[PDB]
Amino acid sequence: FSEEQTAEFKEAFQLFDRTGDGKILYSQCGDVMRALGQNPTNAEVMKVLGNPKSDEMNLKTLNFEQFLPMMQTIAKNKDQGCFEDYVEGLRVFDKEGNGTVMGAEIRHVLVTLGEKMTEEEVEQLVAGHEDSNGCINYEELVRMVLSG
Amino acid sequence: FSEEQTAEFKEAFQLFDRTGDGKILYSQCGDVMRALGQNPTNAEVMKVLGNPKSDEMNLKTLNFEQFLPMMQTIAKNKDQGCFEDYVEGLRVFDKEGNGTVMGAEIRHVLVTLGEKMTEEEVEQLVAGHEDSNGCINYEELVRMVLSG
Amino acid sequence: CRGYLARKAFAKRQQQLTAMKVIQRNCAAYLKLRNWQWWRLFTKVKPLL
Amino acid sequence: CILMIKALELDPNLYRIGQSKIFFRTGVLAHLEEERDLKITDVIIAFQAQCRGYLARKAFAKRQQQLTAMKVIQRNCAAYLKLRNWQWWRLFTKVKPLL
Amino acid sequence: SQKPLSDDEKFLFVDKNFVNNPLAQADWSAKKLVHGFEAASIKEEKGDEVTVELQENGKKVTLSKDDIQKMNPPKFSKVEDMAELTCLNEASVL
Amino acid sequence: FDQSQIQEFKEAFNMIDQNRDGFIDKEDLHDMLASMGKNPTDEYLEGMMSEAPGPINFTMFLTMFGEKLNGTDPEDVIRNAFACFDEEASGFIHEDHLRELLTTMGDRFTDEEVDEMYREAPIDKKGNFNYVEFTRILKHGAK
Amino acid sequence: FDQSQIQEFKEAFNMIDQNRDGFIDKEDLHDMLASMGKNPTDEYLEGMMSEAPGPINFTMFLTMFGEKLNGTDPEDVIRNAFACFDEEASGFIHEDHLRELLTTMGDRFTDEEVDEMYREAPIDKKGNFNYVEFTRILKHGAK
Repeated sequence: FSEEQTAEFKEAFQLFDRTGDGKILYSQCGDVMRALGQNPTNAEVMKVLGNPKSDEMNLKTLNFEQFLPMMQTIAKNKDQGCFEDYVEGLRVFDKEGNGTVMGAEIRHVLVTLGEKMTEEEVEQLVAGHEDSNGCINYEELVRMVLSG
Repeated sequence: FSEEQTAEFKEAFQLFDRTGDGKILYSQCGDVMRALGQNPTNAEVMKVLGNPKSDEMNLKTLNFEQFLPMMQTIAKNKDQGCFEDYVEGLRVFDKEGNGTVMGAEIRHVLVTLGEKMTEEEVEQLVAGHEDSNGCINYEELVRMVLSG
Repeated sequence: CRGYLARKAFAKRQQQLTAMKVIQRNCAAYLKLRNWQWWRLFTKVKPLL
Repeated sequence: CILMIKALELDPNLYRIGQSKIFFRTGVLAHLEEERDLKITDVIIAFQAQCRGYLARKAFAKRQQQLTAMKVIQRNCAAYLKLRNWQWWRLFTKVKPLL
Repeated sequence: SQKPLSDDEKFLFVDKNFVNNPLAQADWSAKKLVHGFEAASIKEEKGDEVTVELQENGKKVTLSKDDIQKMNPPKFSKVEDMAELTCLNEASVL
Repeated sequence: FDQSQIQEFKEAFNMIDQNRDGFIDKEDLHDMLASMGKNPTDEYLEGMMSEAPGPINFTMFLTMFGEKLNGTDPEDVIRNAFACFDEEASGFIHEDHLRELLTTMGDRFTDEEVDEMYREAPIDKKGNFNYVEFTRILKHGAK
Repeated sequence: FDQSQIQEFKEAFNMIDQNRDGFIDKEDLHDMLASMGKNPTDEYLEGMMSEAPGPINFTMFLTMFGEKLNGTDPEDVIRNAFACFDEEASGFIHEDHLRELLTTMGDRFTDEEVDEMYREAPIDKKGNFNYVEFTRILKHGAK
């Protein structure tokens, strides 16, 4: 992964810095490599970093020299699942395939499938992307979470 | 150190001068050094005086000029009691395991065990802290008398 | 969503960083001038300022 | 247990950090018993002697406090010889009658 | 069995020997306490050429380490479980 | 230095002295601080005046009063970051809030500073440190 | 003002009298200072009471001793500075070099202050003196 957006990577790297030493927490540099044009789960957000433990994740910060390995290991995702597979799979998931999924059931399979997101995570996902119906439209939902 | 306490040394010295001549018995002069903020055991009370024979404890009385070396080695006793040694020796004296030590049990393990002095001494250990079952709050007891 | 929400939370994380960055410096410098030496002998000449 | 093991400066190999007990084979069991017993003696007697002095401390007398008090009297006499003579006893006065 | 109220169990209620002092190494010779063997203190160890201070005999004798095995601290003598000994030699088990 | 501070030090020179010539003398400070309160030992006033070579001269006592009043970041940024640091919604940053900040942020600061600003300032005695007026005290506001 | 000085003034005033009523009553400390030392006359405390608005009350002598010990800072940093002036670390301090360095620093110093210092400094025939007692004396010590 090219060494020219190393500048952008250092930028956003220091963007979610807290120690303030050119060295950024691994969960923090992970949300960094997220908002660098990627969409990784906090799980892979951590694992891409040479697998830092939760201590290393938020205590041993990342020296930017090893953030160049991290930008490599995050640039594998760069985004998440296909939106046609999104729609067909959340249609077949939804018990009818109508076009939306219960905010109940969508927040469910967002906290009951894959990495169990914080319900604030599946909400800032779902809320802010809700249709006020309770069957939160995963189409609008997934897509504005995809762009945002 | 200074004269404000060197005259205190003189006065607390002639305090245990049952002869009132400025020269104080070795047991009584280590008792003086007790009286001077420290607290030597009669054992160390003497021990600071060149390990005096039992008569040198009493007949070779100590003048104030010879009271400065002995008082220095009274302060160098450091047998004022360590609070971890306090709590641990009282903790094996806390054979009841109450964070406290029985008054009768302490007087047993204090004047009928280990180093010796006046029975009243280990009384006013347990006395002034006597409580239920004589359960002298060994931590409270020992921090207070340490400050005391 | 997790990628979405770190993009969403960049806006709070960098501002938290900068805010605490200025906060620590100013609070510490205030406590510094509070432990300054010329504030207990100078504080009686200050009534003559 | 592992803490008091490193405080024993050991680790369980003939004894065992297990799940409910440090199981002891023959060996380290009674050796550690002996170490425990020795240190029990040590700390008991250490507190006992420090407690004899300690109890003289709790025991001093109230002559202690009256002697400290007469020393404070000497201090205050020296203090009145200190400040009431030179002009540092009249350099905050003669104005508060109008302050 | 275990009844201190009845000697009838004290022929089984185990009178595990002891020193009645909080020290545990003053009964077994740190050198070697010593087929009723002869609890002792090695005074001159030259192999088995061990003049144990035969404290059960009072004899600074070059004695067999057959007798001079780990006769564990008599605090572990006459114990319920021989395993309570430091090393279960019949110098102490016996 | 600060122009407002320079004119306030000029005002100082003109209130301590009734014969303004660009120099302050010992008798003026002595008598006036003996009037408002009472001057402490003249040694302390000599020490305050000896922070400048010989008798404190016009620009010289100006800069002397300057470096006696300053030496750390101004009141404005102090009170500003105090405001943006408040996690208590009281208007002033707490003694305990400044306390919990100084430990894990920047460098450590003893509570003796806190007790000193507490006992040596007319702040509100309720466990909250005000800085709208106290920072002006830090620039000669009331004390 | 500072806590240590005022609490020391309080303990001194409480130990000096026999019937404490928040006031310094002539007879009590009169008889005490006569018993241990020089016997004063009622003229001294008569002037002391004419040196205060009405009788000399609690806060009167409180702030009296307060600023009559103010101008002096916490002797912690002062003793830390007094120790490092030595070049061989013998443990004793000399005053003449300090006076020679201060007389060229800032303005010209006075002579009542050095008198106040000398009248309470134990000096031998070789200038032997220490700061363990000097900072104690500057803070209302025991000379």
